[PDB]
Amino acid sequence: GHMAEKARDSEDRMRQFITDASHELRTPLTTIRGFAELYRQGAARDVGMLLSRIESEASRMGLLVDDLLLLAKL
Amino acid sequence: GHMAEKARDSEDRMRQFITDASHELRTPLTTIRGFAELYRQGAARDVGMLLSRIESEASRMGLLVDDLLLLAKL
Ligand SMILES: [K+]
Repeated sequence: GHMAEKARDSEDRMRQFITDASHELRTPLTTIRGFAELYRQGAARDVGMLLSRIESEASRMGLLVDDLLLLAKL
Repeated sequence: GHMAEKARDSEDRMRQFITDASHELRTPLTTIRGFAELYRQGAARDVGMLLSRIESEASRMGLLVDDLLLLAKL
């Protein structure tokens, strides 16, 4: 009945979140990897921009991870 | 009733799963972030080593994330 429905709706919504989050974490991770490669190969300049980009991507990932943790507690 | 109880149990395991999985991502992330802050503070002598660790943690998270993506389907 209705309580089973709410719990199920809640589980389904969480499952989708984890899907979307995981897809969205994949993108920063590929960015870090790709940029790191280019830099190692000598194809780029300003290592401070590489590290600033890594800092940015990591901060974004932090917020995604924390969103999941908080969702779990709501 | 029975339906609600099974449904809640399934929902609470999903929440538990989401908490575990997210804490597991958090750990390599705090490394990447910490290492990038070291660099911004002027403290990095061997950036290649710093970058290597960063790459290693990113690849580790990459695998965690790919596995989460598959588990969210089960
Ligand atoms: K499941």
